[PDB]
Amino acid sequence: KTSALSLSNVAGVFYILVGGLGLAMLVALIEF
Amino acid sequence: GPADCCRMKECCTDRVNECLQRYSGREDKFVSFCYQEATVTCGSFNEIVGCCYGYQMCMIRVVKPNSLSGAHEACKTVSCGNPCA
Amino acid sequence: GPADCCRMKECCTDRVNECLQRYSGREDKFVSFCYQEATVTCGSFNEIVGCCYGYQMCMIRVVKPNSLSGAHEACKTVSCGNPCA
Amino acid sequence: VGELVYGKADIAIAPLTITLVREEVIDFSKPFMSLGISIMIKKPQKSKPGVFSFLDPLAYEIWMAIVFAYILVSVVLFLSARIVAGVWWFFTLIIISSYTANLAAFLTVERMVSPIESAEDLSKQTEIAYGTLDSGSTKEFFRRSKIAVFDKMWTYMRSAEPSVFVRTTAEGVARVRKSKGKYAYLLESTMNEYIEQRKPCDTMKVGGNLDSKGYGIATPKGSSLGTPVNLAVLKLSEQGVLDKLKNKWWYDKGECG
Amino acid sequence: GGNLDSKGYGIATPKGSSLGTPVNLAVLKLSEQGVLDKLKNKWWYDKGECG
Amino acid sequence: VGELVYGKADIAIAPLTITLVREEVIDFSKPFMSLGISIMIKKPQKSKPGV
Amino acid sequence: AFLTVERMVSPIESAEDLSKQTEIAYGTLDSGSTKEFFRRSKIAVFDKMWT
Amino acid sequence: AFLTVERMVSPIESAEDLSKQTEIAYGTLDSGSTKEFFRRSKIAVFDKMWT
Amino acid sequence: AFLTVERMVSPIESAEDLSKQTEIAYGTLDSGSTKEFFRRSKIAVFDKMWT
Ligand SMILES: CC(C)S(=O)(=O)NC[C@H](C)c1ccc(-c2ccc([C@@H](C)CNS(=O)(=O)C(C)C)cc2)cc1
Ligand SMILES: C=C(C)[C@H]1CN[C@H](C(=O)O)[C@H]1CC(=O)O
Ligand SMILES: C=C(C)[C@H]1CN[C@H](C(=O)O)[C@H]1CC(=O)O
Ligand SMILES: C=C(C)[C@H]1CN[C@H](C(=O)O)[C@H]1CC(=O)O
Ligand SMILES: C=C(C)[C@H]1CN[C@H](C(=O)O)[C@H]1CC(=O)O
Repeated sequence: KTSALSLSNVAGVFYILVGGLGLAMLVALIEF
Repeated sequence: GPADCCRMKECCTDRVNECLQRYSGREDKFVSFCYQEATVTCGSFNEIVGCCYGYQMCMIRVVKPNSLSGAHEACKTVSCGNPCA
Repeated sequence: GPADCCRMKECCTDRVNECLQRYSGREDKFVSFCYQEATVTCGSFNEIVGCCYGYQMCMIRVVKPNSLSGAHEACKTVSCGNPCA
Repeated sequence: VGELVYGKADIAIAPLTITLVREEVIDFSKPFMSLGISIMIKKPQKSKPGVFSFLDPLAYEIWMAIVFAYILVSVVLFLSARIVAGVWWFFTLIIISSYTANLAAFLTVERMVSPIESAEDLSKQTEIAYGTLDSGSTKEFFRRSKIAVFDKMWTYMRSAEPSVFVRTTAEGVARVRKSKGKYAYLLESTMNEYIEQRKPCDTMKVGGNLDSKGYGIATPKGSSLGTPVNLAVLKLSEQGVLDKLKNKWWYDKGECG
Repeated sequence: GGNLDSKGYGIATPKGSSLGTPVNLAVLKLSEQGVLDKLKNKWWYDKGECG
Repeated sequence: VGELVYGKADIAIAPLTITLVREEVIDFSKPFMSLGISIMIKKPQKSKPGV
Repeated sequence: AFLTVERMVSPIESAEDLSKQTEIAYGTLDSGSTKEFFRRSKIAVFDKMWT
Repeated sequence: AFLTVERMVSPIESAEDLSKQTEIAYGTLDSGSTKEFFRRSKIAVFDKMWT
Repeated sequence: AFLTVERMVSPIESAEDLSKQTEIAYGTLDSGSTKEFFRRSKIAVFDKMWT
């Protein structure tokens, strides 16, 4: 079966998620 | 400690003969048994074949009750065939 | 026809010797060549081994120039070992 | 055989394997049953699913991280929104694609692999030990065998420590059951089929037979009983008595049969 | 499906012939040596064109 | 079998099925091959995939 | 996973079903051990087939 | 499934694979050490290949 | 697909890099053919390594 648990590889997409949310917070702030 | 197939052959025939001598009148029945004992005593390059196969076949097909001596005397010079197969 | 390991041995030693006789004085050099020719003429159960391997070895290590006759006479009784592998 | 040669018994009826060494000393009637040396192992457990197999492909860390990521996206949206929805969409896209792909890999791997096919496979692996009885026709066959695979197997078995050989059939089967499938038992196809049909039914036969031979009824050489027994065995064979008998003892009353 | 009955072929010799026991023992030897198996694989399967 | 009983041939080697009727007149060596009565048909060109 | 497997199995009708249908005719050789087996057979299915 | 097949390994492993399949023919020189090696070889795989 | 197949990555620093870096120390036996090989070697890289 070879259990994967690929969390390291997915972590990057999690990081680009956090980055997108950060920029989102930035836009939300510059708006208000 | 080499076996030397020629010596093995002479031993084979000798042990078969000496064994069959013990059984009088039943000689044609016990050929295979005595051949087993001979293959055991003289050793074999192939446990299936035995020390000398051609001699065994010759004896089995020739030997009749009480006919032992002449039959063996006729069969002991025969070619043993392939000792490995 | 039928194969006989013993006949093969007795033939082998003779053909080797008879071969080495033409090579007198260089005899120690040609042992393997003559053994090849003898293995060809007398046949062998395994092409690698030859007709009689132990005799070949004995000759190779014992045979000295011009000492042939005594060497062969000493080595021809030697056990051929297992003619399978 | 000893009793037959030395005349302590007039006839021998038993699952006696026909061999050349035995055929030289005794007379074998035509074979009343067919068999062959075969491989017995422990049947793999069908399922132990749990709810955990669903959380297996996606790591626990990924679940925690996606939950916190989820609440983070919610609290970000609570405070422009277009790129949030887009980034979250891309995120969950990569995640569902990864889950699908990984689970696919799991199922593919699980469907791809087979434990054992033939004897040759047993010769090619050191992970699963295997053995035969302490004596009898199978062991003697392996010993006297000049065939490559069987030769290798014999060398391994004789050389391997601790000994792979067992005294009785029930002991070998027991070892098959206790070893969690790390031990394979080499026994004649008949006994294998019989044990495979008896509860707990945790054992099974893999692949074909290594050799093709049969049992037989034995009579002293030159005995009067030989020809009548032989012709009788033939009669029983053609009449179907042997078939019905084997079905009687092996299969029909089989609990798991 | 399976086979209807289980039987075998054989080499036949006149009753009381000298050849019988040698032939028999020969068949046994060839059997353990795998000669029968290898021969059958030779003629049947090896050159088999259907895969 | 006839050739063997009436002595026109010393031995018979062929896919000769061992039967009691044949075992009564002549002698059979141990079977060199195993077989059984089986059914032969035409292989279907395709298999319906189904819903 | 299924598509990666690519396993194909072919079912069979065996012997028992054959006695029960008139759609597919079946037969043996004009003589020999098979025909004789069917002739002398006291087993239900084979009996029916012979008839 | 397709891409799984694409990156899937084991097209060829050993010499034994040539002995196990009749689809791909193979050969050696008309003479020389290779042919003779296959000729005199008593070990299983190479023997089969020579045959 | 790539998850099913996985992969293996094989790095090689080879011989010359050992000559090119002081970070990883390296050595041979106190005697024997290897040490002697490095000693008598007239090849640039091996010479440097021996030095
Ligand atoms: C010991 C070997 C030489 S051998 O077993 O004889 N030959 C090996 C060869 C592959 C073989 C092995 C086994 C059989 C075989 C065939 C049928 C049976 C049973 C079911 C019926 N007995 S019978 O002999 O055919 C009958 C007609 C009474 C039992 C054994 C037939 C052929
Ligand atoms: C069950 C036993 C000990 C017997 C039965 N047949 C084989 C025989 O006739 O020797 C033996 C098993 C075996 O060695 O595979
Ligand atoms: C091929 C033929 C005619 C022979 C071969 N064995 C069977 C036999 O020995 O009788 C016959 C076939 C059959 O009976 O269907
Ligand atoms: C190229 C040829 C014919 C030679 C070279 N070496 C082998 C030799 O020394 O016999 C032969 C090739 C071979 O046998 O595959
Ligand atoms: C183990 C020793 C000292 C021997 C073994 N082979 C080399 C030799 O035969 O000289 C030496 C190893 C080496 O030189 O690295």
